[PDB]
Amino acid sequence: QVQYSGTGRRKNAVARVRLVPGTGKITVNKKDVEEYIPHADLREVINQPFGVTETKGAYDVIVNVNGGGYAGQSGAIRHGIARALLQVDPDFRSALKRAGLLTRDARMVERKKPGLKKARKASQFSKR
Amino acid sequence: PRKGPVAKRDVLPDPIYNSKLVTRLINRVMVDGKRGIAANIIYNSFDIIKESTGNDPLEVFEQAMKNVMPVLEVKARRVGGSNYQVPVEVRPERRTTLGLRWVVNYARLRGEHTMEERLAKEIMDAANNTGASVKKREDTHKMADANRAFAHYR
Amino acid sequence: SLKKGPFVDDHLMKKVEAQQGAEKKKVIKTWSRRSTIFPSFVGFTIAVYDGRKHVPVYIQEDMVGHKLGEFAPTRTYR
Amino acid sequence: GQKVHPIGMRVGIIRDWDAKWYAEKEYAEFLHEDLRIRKFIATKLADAAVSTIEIERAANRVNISIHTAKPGMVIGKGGSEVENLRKELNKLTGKRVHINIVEIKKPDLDAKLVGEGIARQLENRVAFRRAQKQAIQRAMRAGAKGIKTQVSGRLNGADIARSEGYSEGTVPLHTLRADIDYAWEEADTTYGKLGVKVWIYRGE
Amino acid sequence: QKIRIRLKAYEHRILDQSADKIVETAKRTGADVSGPIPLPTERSLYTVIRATHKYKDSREQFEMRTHKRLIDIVNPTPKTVDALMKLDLPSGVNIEIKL
Amino acid sequence: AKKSMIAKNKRPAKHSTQAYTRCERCGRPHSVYRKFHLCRICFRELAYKGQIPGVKKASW
RNA sequence: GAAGAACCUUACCAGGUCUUGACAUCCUUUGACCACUCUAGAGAUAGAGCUUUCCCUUCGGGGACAAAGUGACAGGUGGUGCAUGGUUGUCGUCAGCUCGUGUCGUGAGAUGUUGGGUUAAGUCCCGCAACGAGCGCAACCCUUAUUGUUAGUUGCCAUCAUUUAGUUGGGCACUCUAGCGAGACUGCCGGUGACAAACCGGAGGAAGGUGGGGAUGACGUCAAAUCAUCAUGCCCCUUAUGACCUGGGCUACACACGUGCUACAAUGGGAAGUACAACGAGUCGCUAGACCGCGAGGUCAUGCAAAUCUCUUAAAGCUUCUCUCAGUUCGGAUUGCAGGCUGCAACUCGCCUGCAUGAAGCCGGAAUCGCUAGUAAUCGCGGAUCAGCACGCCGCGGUGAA
Ligand SMILES: [Zn+2]
Repeated sequence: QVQYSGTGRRKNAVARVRLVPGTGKITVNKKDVEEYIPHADLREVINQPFGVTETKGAYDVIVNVNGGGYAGQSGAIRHGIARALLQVDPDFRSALKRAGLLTRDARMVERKKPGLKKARKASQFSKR
Repeated sequence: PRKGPVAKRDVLPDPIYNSKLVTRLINRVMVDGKRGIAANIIYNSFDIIKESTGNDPLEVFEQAMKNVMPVLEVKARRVGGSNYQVPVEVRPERRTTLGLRWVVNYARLRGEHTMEERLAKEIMDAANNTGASVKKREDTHKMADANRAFAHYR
Repeated sequence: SLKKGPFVDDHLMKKVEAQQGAEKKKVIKTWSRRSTIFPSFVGFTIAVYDGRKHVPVYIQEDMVGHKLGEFAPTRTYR
Repeated sequence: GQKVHPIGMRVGIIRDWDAKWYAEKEYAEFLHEDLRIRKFIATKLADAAVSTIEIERAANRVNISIHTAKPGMVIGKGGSEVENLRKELNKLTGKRVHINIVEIKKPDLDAKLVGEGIARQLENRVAFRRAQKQAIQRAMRAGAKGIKTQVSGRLNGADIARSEGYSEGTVPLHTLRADIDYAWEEADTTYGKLGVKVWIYRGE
Repeated sequence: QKIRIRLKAYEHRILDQSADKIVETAKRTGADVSGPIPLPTERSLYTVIRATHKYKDSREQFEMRTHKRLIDIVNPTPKTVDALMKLDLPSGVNIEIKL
Repeated sequence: AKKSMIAKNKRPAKHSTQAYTRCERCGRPHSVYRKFHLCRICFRELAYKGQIPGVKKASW
């Protein structure tokens, strides 16, 4: 059969995006945005690559993402979305470049140092 | 800090209500970065506005910014080296900053029992010349033009 | 895990068994920390060693809930 | 004191471990055995003045290998030294063992032996100035680029401490592709504890 | 089938060159071998203070790197059995046969 | 003093909770690895020796 | 410092004993021994049972002693950091410090290292009798920031079969693991700027101007600190500054102070039901699965020498009634009863469950510290020695501003 390649990668969370041209299905491991994700399940945050270019369809998606809290494995979806819309055209990709949501924000937790208690939290220092 | 003017570090728009001063107030009320409980009390506060004597939520915030608005700014700073305080104009980002700050100041400690009684009623109250945003507006209108002329060179 | 009642260690337990068959003497120079008390010892006297000196102190009529080392303190606050 | 060994900063990077092993669940016994045999190396070091001793492991053959300039001072001549060391080391080990002896290459360059020699002159009342200056003379005759060499403590067999040291050429520490040699010796005839420290440069 | 080996050593050179040697003695006399599939390189850390008498407030850390491989051989020939039973060096990679 | 104490671990234990650990080359009972049979600072210097297989300084 | 104190880890206090001694190169029969059991104890042990028992013989030898006892002793955890090493804290990633040669001053020396702009940067140019060089910054080490080859088990399922389920056929199509790669280098353009570096701005680029972090502590200042890691100068005990055995001890309190953990409540308070991480560890230990069990507690047993099985479904999440600001449906300092666990036993001096229990505290004066972003701020898990033991430490993993 037909299936379209896609994967995401951000913040300890990897995705398996699998597009078919359809109407809009979003169930990660057969669990919907209102089944998996709780009440903060913003559609425009998720479907903003649809919501700012080729709005919207939608198109049916077999999706398999896992790892970490809800926002982290929500931010790791847009790479496979850009791959799938890229398999449509790179013509929309210049608009994606001008609208962003493509440059992966690498901001993870900064590494701690052995010698303190957090990455930057010092001692509650006295007078001396 | 010392070297030059620091980069601005702006904000993000809402998906639903589609605003950023709203979003900056969302961040100003948010404690421990816990969004979802704060999100529910945000939508509940906008729904207490919208139904109870409410036309529109953009309109009630515009009616706030009519009556909220920080207009002046006293500044206790020396250059010559003494107890010098200058009233100066308020920066526009600092104007929104002080406005949302006054909102959280009086919606935080109004004194009503349930947690968003005081929140939702004060974001009703700031729209129509009530709340301590108006009290601090009186403070701004009063203590300015008074301690000016000694620190007039600022 | 000492829920099974009596607990007096052996080369003190044979001494106190010999005390049960005889008349009640006083001094035993020992650990005095480990052997617990249980009602077949009513009226006796066994020396409790604080760390300084053994305290030959009589075993009472209603002691079951602790051991020898409550008579002589381990700090001697003064 | 704040400096760090470049031989510790570059170990396992351009050089290799002594105990070339992988010892799952039977690990520290053999390394304390390595300590035991390391206590025993005074007999070979008496004549031959070795620098490095490298040890591996077969099934039972404890593969050890030394490095010095004089084989006849450590082989005997036909096995007189070698079998006596086999017996005295078998009494330490109780197992198969094989010594290995390799000729050194420019014993002038050996930074353990240079510090050993200047400490040897410090054993018998020789002035430190001419000693470390002829050390940099023979280091120039060894052929190098820049040499630092420091001594510290009760110099001249005397009172409270001094610490000065000679330097020539060019020698950085910030470079990672350096492979600079280093050795801390003693400096002790009858007074406490002192030592010498060496910092040569040769290029990568 | 009835021969598959784990290969434990430290760094990049030993595992892959010894794996090349043993797979070349394997499919030199025979066939039926996969690749030396890498493994996630077990690691656990260490901690030592920076003083000799005092100063808990300054530590120093250490690590371990030990890469691992995996080679399968499915129903071999008796001549790579000859290559197995005699070639048992070096001991950096572990001499190790299992199921 | 400590030679009797080094000999104490070589003598068999009187019961279960008398078995303690110390280093081999020194005898420090604090901060002694049961995997290395070393104390802390002697492991430190032997790591600067690089005679311990494996362990190196780390930085990431 | 002490990364785990019931003796033990204890350096201290009380008792009992030896002081060639428990700890060192010889002295006896070499012994074959220590060994295992008996009276006793608190035991050093005294006595015993027991022999505890000869490990080549070329006519011998020595390869092996347990007290036994002798001198060289031997044992020091006793001190001098102001005899010390080595090692470590600090200014501080501050931005400096010298050398050769040429020159000015009689000289001691000065010059380079200098005036502009420019920077994390004594970075770089333009001027300048200096020319340059070396030690310095940086790079060369690691991790993350995208991805090619190489390969598929337990990673992972693609067309599909299996089917509760990647379960077993098949496979590397997502991910994954690790060798080498490629890539980011003011690299390009435009402008400001003497055209100097630098800056501003944009394209392109996953990443732009040291991409975000860790390694890296120059000369020197502080007789800083350490003789208790180690061992030495010097002094000293050396029938004890040497020891074995029984208990206490560092944890008792007339007070002051530091670092922390939790409450002072309706971003709650409780009830119910609905999910996702990573680093490790685990073969005599993680416990697979089964139950009783308010619970400390047990129950028969499988896998797991490790991408297989566990700890570990992470919590912090949702969605439904409740209490209407109350020392309280917040809170548990608090001491007795019933149990249980590691140890062998837990008053001394461990941990846990139920019962009694709601005390203070309703946001902390003078005062100060830390912080320019996954940061502060909040919540779970892993781990170091560990008979048992953390509000400790070292991480990881989520939510997320000014
Ligand atoms: Zn050690």
